[PDB]
Amino acid sequence: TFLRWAAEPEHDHRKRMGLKMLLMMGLLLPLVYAMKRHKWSVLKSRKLAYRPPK
Amino acid sequence: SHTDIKVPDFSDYRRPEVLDSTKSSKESSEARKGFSYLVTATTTVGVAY
Amino acid sequence: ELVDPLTTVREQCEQLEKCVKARERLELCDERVSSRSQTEEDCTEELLDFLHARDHCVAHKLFNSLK
Amino acid sequence: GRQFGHLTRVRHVITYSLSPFEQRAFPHYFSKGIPNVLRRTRACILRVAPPFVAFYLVYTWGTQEFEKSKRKNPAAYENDR
Amino acid sequence: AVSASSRWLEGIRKWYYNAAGFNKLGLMRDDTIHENDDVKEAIRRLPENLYNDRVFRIKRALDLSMRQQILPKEQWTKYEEDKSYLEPYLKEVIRERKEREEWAKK
Amino acid sequence: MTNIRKSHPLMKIVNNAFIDLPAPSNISSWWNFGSLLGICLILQILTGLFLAMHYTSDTTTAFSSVTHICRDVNYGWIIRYMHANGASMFFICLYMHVGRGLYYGSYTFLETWNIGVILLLTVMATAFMGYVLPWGQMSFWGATVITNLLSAIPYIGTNLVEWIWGGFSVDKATLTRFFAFHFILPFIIMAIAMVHLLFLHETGSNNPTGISSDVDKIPFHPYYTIKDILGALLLILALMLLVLFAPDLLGDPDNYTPANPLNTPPHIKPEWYFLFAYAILRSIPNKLGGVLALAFSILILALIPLLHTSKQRSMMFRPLSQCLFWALVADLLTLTWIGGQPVEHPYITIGQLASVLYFLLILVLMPTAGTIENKLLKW
Amino acid sequence: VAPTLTARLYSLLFRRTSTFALTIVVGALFFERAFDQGADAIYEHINEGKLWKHIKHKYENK
Ligand code: HEM
Ligand code: HEM
Ligand code: FES
Repeated sequence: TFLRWAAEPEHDHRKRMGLKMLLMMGLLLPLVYAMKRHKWSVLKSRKLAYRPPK
Repeated sequence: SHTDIKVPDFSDYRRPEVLDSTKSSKESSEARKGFSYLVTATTTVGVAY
Repeated sequence: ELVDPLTTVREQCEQLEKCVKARERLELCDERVSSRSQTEEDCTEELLDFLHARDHCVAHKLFNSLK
Repeated sequence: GRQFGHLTRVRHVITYSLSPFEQRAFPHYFSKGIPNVLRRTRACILRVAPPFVAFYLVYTWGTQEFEKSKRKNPAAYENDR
Repeated sequence: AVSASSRWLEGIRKWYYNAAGFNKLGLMRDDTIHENDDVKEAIRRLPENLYNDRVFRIKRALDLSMRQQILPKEQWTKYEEDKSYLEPYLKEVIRERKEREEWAKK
Repeated sequence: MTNIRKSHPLMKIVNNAFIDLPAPSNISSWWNFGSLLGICLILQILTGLFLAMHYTSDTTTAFSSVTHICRDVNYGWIIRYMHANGASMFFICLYMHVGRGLYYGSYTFLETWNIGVILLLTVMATAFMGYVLPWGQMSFWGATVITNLLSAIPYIGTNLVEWIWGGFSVDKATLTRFFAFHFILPFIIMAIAMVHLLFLHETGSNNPTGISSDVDKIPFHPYYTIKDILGALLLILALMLLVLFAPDLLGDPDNYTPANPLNTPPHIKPEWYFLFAYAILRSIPNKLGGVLALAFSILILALIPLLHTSKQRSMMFRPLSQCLFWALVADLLTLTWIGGQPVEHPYITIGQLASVLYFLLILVLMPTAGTIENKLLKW
Repeated sequence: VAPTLTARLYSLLFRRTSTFALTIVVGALFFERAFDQGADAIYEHINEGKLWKHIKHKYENK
């Protein structure tokens, strides 16, 4: 375990960010994923009508 | 002529609160909006962190 | 004394089939080697294989068994 | 000129759309979309996957082909002579 | 040097012509052409009735791509169905530079 | 444009090259990449910069400083890996940008291509020098190799070696020369970046369908901006995910070994992304042969637009060529793993196999195919 | 019938731009203070006796 620690003293500490970012991460993406669609909601809702005077 | 048009129905995409046309759109409107914005505000926050 | 779990766990694994199996080949090699060791012949190749699967067994065991 | 003005000439198209608040961000997202997976996932998969499979064989094929070639000297010549 | 095999060829056509989505997607052979500067002059000579009906499809066409929703398979375009309407007018302009170029040689 | 905050400073009139840039309707995520690319470039710029502060290139000392960097410097460790761990990601961001190119064959745009060409060629060379910086053994020999590869030019080759060297060795000049270049260089790239964009705003964007979309366009500011917002951050995740949990995964280069000029490692391969190019080097027994083989090998990209023979653009309506397209894909991906291996014969032949295979795929097959489809399709 | 918080809150905050932005600026403060604290255990509750926070209790204050 000793040298495993050696090259990376921050090892123990650095993992914190891992759990930190994850729950932080699952937040925004669906949120973003919501917003995006919210805009695209209009485009994919299109209709077209060809009613030529012809 | 011009007259024959009638808007097609999208309603599947809608939510039923306004699905009644004999509702004034204004009534749900009150609560209707914020939830949309609620995400807007909400989504914004964690970013600042 | 303290006897270790380490070498303790060895024998239970080397008890397993392929162990003595190749371990025989070690003999089979070395047996052929024995007089013919005059020739280049050497058994290092085989013993690797023996030890190869040997400790994979030992893997699942004694680490959990140590302190 | 002004990017949109002079683009092209177009005649007698009509468009229909709603406010985004009029509708939802999940109009039967699951139900409707899940089938669509196939028609696209089947569409190209005819055209694309198989070449890789050949590769994957070669991966094991040559490795195995490699492996014997060295790994065992007492193979072609056993340690007899 | 093909007669019965000629008949035997068209299947792959009809097959291959069904192997490219635009037959499912409502196009023709004409409208899928790469852009040509002659096509410009070509498109010039199209009357609207022809010109316009080309147009409305594209508008309708692209839209499905965004949603990846292919037309109901019956309404798909068919192999027997074809119109070369573009090409004949295309053909003329081609010759025109040829003649010019030909003269333009010496 | 009455009282529009666009024209009030003349500057923001230029800013209307974006807001009102029209845009195509149907667009794959595969068009995020162009904008996605610049993202990495920025985020990088800061990282190596603050890293540049505590680091120093001095042939004796330099590497030592690095040790100091990830350890005693405030948050020194997160930073090193960042600048690094962006790099490969950025490259995978690269090829994709290319990737979209042929699959829709948008290279119809002519000099724009050539721009996109040169733009790349510099970039790889950049980190190449960047990779020297850590001063690892693999760096050292890897550095030592390629210049020694250069010399084979029949008459003038010699000096240019020790000219770029600045001596008979790999020593200071060789290094600290580069610490300028590996640093000074990318800016000019950024300068170049905008140019590559300009031309595109001559004609406006290309589509999936090989069909001029002019009938429908979209104001850019509301929408694709959003999809960007999504598409942008997604990168960061894996980028930030790799870096912390499994930092050295792609850190496959193992040498923090202080480079021994005498000693040689058991194995030398460049880092992951070169390797296919490097692999192709091995193929030719002629050392000169491999050179005109290796360097030219990528130059083919310049030559593609010459070979477009079809009457319709986007591949997605030509099924046959599409096979070749994929057929080529693994062929690239193939050379990797062969390159990912030493110089024993079963691989050798296999490696020797795909080489000529490679060109045939692009150079002949692709142009050959479309002709018949025209005839097949009655064109 | 009374307006659900949204109808209120929208009329309260999201309508007026600042007010909308205001609580947004507010929420994060307590949040991270709550957030930083609450998450650490999840890390820590898993990581037990392997760290001097737990370990050094063996020898700390002698
Ligand atoms: C880091 C390098 C690059 C950056 C920052 C960059 C930036 C961009 C951007 C922002 C776009 C517009 C969005 C898009 O079409 O992707 C674009 C398009 C393009 N770039 Fe670059 N690009 C880069 C590399 C290249 C390379 C290496 C090539 C060709 C070898 C290239 C050729 C093109 C082409 C052909 C397009 C238009 C593609 C299309 O119509 O879909 N670019 N690039
Ligand atoms: C796409 C952008 C860049 C790439 C791909 C690149 C390439 C590299 C490479 C290959 C390394 C060494 C890899 C490693 O240390 O693990 C590196 C580290 C470094 N790069 Fe860059 N460079 C880029 C931009 C920059 C910038 C903008 C700077 C400075 C502002 C810079 C300066 C440095 C410095 C000072 C280091 C030392 C950190 C270290 O080597 O650990 N490079 N960069
Ligand atoms: S150059 Fe040294 S072995 Fe090829």
